[PDB]
Amino acid sequence: GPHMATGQDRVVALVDMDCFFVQVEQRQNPHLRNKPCAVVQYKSWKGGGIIAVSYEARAFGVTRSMWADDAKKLCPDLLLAQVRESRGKANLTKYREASVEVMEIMSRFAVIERASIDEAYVDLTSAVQERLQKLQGQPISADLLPSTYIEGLPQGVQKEGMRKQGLFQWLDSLQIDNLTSPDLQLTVGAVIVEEMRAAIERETGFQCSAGISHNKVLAKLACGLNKPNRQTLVSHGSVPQLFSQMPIRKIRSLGGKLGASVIEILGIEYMGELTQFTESQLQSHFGEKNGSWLYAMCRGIEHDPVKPRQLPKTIGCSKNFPGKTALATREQVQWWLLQLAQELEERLTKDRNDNDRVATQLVVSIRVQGDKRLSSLRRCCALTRYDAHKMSHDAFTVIKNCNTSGIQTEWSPPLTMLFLCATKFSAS
DNA sequence: ATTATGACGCT
DNA sequence: AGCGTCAT
Ligand SMILES: Nc1ncnc2c1ncn2[C@H]1C[C@H](O)[C@@H](CO[P@](O)(=S)OP(=O)(O)OP(=O)(O)O)O1
Ligand SMILES: [Ca+2]
Ligand SMILES: [Mn+2]
Repeated sequence: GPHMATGQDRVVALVDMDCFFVQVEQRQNPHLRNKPCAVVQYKSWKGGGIIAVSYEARAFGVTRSMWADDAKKLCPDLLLAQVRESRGKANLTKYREASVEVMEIMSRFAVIERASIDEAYVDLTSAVQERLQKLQGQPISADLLPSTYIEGLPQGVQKEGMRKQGLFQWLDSLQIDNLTSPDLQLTVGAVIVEEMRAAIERETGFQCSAGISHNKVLAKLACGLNKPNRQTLVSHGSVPQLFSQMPIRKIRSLGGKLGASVIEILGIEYMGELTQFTESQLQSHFGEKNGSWLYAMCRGIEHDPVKPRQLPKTIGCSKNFPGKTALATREQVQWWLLQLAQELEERLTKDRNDNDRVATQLVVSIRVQGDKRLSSLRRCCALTRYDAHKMSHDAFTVIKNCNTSGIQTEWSPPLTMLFLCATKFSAS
């Protein structure tokens, strides 16, 4: 009882942009606003591959990883914006720069952890404490939470009507005398996230969703519950009902083989069902670390910190060469290594000026035709100068005798992927 | 021919 | 180090 940790020590949010690359293109081109539209990479093969989809277009069944020609079968009036191509490859700079706009605004409110190009975790624990005793124990008005859902409420017929009804039940039950009530802390966190999201939209034009809970996994889960342009508070008390029908694969890190093994080995389907195993039972099947993590996580408890990191730790350039485009000659491999290295140099040089740091290691990865995996081979060398010709020459030297062909001018087996990655940054 | 990334774990 | 997993 008195000694049972409940994982209610922190207030953590996750802010995730709505259909991010699409909003970037819609800001630039007003003709795309409020339309079914998608962002596509390349064009010659099946109209290009879709990587982002507006909510209007999702209503027609358009999804990521769909060919545009196929999306057009579902949505004939679908509008498209193409990813920039430079040096023969897709170039994501516009979206990385739009990401920085958003991350810099979020950083004004609290320290953030960049979790992807379009989302960040926020540790709001300290900000909440400050706002709380600036409030003098004043009640929190529904007006301060105009886009907030309280997961699990109302309990005991507009969609907005349901939202407000749930919010009212929550606020009516809130205890404001205690400055250490976890539920109150989450509520103040939600107030701050409304402010953050309003600042993002005002200053960039971009809308986003957010989750507010006591840890990163619940905040991420919460965020997705009421997308787009809304935020969701998942309280500790909401967890048993929420998890009672929550497929295991929906929890971050359980979407792959581990999650499948939990389902298989234990013969369960939902996150809540994990509570019926001992910590040692879970460790026996899934390992010491995973076992302890699952034991806590199915009770809504997780301790992974919000890391103070706003900038990516690596800067990489990659390109696939599928089917008959697979690289089969030396000069082909060399030319594409150079294209990659030139984009990498551009990004590295910018990074050095912006962020006062230098990469020290170059990682070279390839895939060969007929191979199992994402990467067939990974090798490193020293990154001593931001020079594309040197980096491409060094990458070639490193992947040199992967070529099994006796013919030296020819390359076999053909390469279906090249990847250059700058790593191991040092302050400068 | 589901591409371009990017973080972290294992040994 | 080099490979694997999982995520966006
Ligand atoms: N698998 C993959 N390949 C290439 N690019 C991706 C992929 N997944 C996501 N992205 C890009 C393009 C997205 O706009 C952006 C953010 O991804 P997410 O958050 S999964 O989806 P969004 O497009 O922002 O819609 P949503 O968050 O509102 O559901 O990253
Ligand atoms: Ca998003
Ligand atoms: Mn995202």
